[PDB]
Amino acid sequence: ALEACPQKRGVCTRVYTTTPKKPNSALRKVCRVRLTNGFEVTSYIGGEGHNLQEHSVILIRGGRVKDLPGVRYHTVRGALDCSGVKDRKQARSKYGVKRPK
Amino acid sequence: RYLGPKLKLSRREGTDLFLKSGVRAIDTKCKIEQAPGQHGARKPRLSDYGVQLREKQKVRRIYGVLERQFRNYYKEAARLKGNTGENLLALLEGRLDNVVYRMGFGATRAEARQLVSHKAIMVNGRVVNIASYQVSPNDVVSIREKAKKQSRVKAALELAEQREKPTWLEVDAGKMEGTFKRKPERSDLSADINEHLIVELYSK
Amino acid sequence: RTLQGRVVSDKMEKSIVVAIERFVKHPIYGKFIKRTTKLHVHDENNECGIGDVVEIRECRPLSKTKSWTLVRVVEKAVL
Amino acid sequence: MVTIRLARHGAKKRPFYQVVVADSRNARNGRFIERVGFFNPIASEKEEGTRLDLDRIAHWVGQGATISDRVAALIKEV
RNA sequence: UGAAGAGUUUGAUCAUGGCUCAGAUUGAACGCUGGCGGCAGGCCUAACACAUGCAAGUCGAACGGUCCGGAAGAAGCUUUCUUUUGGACAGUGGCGGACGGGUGAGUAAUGUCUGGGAAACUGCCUGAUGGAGGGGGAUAACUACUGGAAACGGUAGCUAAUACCGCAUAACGUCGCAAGACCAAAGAGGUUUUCUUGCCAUCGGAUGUGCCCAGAUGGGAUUAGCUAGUAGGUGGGGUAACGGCUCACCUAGGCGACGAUCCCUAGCUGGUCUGAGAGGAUGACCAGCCACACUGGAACUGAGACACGGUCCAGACUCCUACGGGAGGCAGCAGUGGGGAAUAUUGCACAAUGGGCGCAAGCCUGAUGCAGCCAUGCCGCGUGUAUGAAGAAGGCCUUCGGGUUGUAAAGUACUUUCGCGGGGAGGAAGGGAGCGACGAGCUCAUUGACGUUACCCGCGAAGUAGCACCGGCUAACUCCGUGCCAGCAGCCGCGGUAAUACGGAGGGUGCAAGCGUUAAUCGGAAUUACUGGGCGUAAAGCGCACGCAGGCGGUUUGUUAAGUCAGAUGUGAAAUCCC
Repeated sequence: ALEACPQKRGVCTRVYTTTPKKPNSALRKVCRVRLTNGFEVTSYIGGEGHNLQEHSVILIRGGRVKDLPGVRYHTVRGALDCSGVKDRKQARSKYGVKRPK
Repeated sequence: RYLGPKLKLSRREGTDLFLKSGVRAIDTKCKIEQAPGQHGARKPRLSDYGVQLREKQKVRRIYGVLERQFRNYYKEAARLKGNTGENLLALLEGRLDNVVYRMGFGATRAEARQLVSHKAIMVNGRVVNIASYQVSPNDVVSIREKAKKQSRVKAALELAEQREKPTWLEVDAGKMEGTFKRKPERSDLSADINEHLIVELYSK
Repeated sequence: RTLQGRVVSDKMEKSIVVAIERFVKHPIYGKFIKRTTKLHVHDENNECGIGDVVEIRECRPLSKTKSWTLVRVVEKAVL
Repeated sequence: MVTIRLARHGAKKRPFYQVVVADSRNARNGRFIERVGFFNPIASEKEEGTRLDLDRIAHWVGQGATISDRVAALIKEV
């Protein structure tokens, strides 16, 4: 976070997929982000589906992914272009998903 | 405070705590004897830490107080001289809200706490609206002259007639007053509490 | 103020430098520490010489560096 | 200019002024030189409304200390 | 009256070691979840750029006109016009703007902190002494004319003061020698021969400051020799004053491992938080000090600003423009836009308290006193409180026996919210008027919230509710689906047909809008350990000799007694820490 700030914005450079380590196997969704801090780190994309393109621009939280060595940050869904998960009945507090009527 | 279903805490503690209609055969503990939830029928498997935990639990539930102050009073009673267990009940039994209950002004400690906060209770003349107030001996606790009309206390004190009071107290239904003789000992109090089990827990 | 020191130099005229030393405890450790200071005392009579342990008292600033003057000589010589 | 005014301890439901002799520059509730008494507008806290302590102020009066209009009234009441 | 940590390196154990977890705080926020009430609080990100309004005036007991208002005249009425008078705007004249308010960039330095010293000053105010005689001179307003689109400006004529100047008296003060000579000063107003306001000179007081000194004040030497006015002397210049502060001449020193110089960072302090203490971190609200207002530099006038609404010069920007030339700069209040995860009414008002000016009347005062928006926090009520059937339905859990939610899951009443009506606080009384010399003092009246909130009284409807989590640490269970499949995970791990850690459902725990979560600060770590530690094998003794500084060092006596110790006194910044 550099300035030790809770959150930091950044423009995505590429929204590619990565595979877990030895004990796991899947297609975890990540994306390189150029935070305003001047650093280009990779953040994980929580949820079963996102809508992040090339000019996504999403706020970074900060969390290490035991599966993906390097991804020490998590994306905050529900802020900016990062649309919250759809039909999220459970984790709405996270991923940012308004309670259906 | 907890503020919620009290008729469930009784069963959970295994013992019938006097929260309200504990007299009537309505008290769930009388109909069904087992803690709340679905696992209340299954055979419980308590451990050492279990008996001590659930022990102080019912203790704090009776007086209906937070875990903070309840722990604070423990440290104090454990600081002063004399058996800790004895001193413990002394302080908790000294609470204004508690005294009012023992005096009969309130149906329960919960209602008593309300009466105090409502300034409907005085102490040695001056009014006191703090339930955590420590009542010392020789102190008189009567109802407010303006509150001497509310039907609620009018019915409470009415039932207080003929009813005996604790040796450490002495009320006057007529004047609707009361006096805190001295600090009640464990002998006077007949609570389903094991002062020796509650202390071990805090020991750890 | 009266200060005691040594005459480590008598090169200048009417001006002698006295090396005063003191012992103070450390603000943290507390152990005694040695600390000295050079003071240019006045000596119009050029009486005091090198090796003389004289006394120093505060007087009218004869100059910018000299604000002290010779009072009395404790001993005779100890180079 | 050394002046003798009232120091308001003013608090929500608590009006108390402290007739003190202090410099005019200093704030109304700043560092004062020396208190000579007190003043209770409602005079509810204590029966003794005010305690001028004549002898005390009698010293500053003439030393160059000037008393305000309001304080002068209380002082004159002695 | 003061001291209980845990998880993770092994197949297992001990030792070492780093990381990590719950605590308190922060001028916040995002994600999803909303009722109310008291109190408190709000751009911690771009000193980024800013629309609009506001942020200092006040005096006619200084002087001529205009505007506004009243009264009395020449007149039959009207027009017109005359005199007197109140307020004030324009001008002239006096005082004030360097107080208050905002911000923290810059800054390591007696800048600040603590105690002293003196080569000093101090408007208004207070005490004491003395005095105020005669005279002369100048510039505006105003009047006339001309130039310009405007700002604004040029010329000619008249004129006054508590505006300037020359001479006396000297209480005194200054200067040489030693114990002599020189040098001052404006009235005005009235209940006007009596006071009031003010002035000139001197001493002192009060208060506020300039300057100097001892000690203390972060990180790095992969920053070490550095320095020419640079160090000292004489004389001179300069200033309110010491000082190479500045100049001439002479001398040639001065400083450094007790680390100068250089570089980096940060307003400082009191304090705040934490801790048993020591100590660590921080210093945001409030109080003191310092520094800074378009960027940079400088000077003047003054008691004091080298001075936001003062001035001069350099640079950039925005706006106006018949482009000739001008007007500004909210890191002042509110507010806008941008940025950002993000933080509000371009609201109301002066009576009170306090401040500036005036004799007073009185005027000014978004300083401030309040309200509004946002649960951001805390206090008495998030998803409810109390009441309630051996309990026939529904939601939840289940060993399918049962159990649980038990206003019913219906209702009803509630703490009593909300809402409506009335009264309407100060937790402060004057201004004014009457008595008194509109002085002291006494008496009386008006004005209530801040150009109506709080609280009190009356009336009165029940009047939303959701999120996180349930393998262990973490308090809280199984069935079904899927099946190393899909997925969970801070660490140890779990899932290959019984998975309580995957998705769903019933049930349960937590929060009771907080609780979780994210971020930030402190200790535990006796893992720098002064109190609390180690170096044969775990990280760790220099290969040896010798030797400088330094540290340490036998015994006896005397003086000094600087260190050290003791009593008294001054300061102990205030605030706070502690009680």
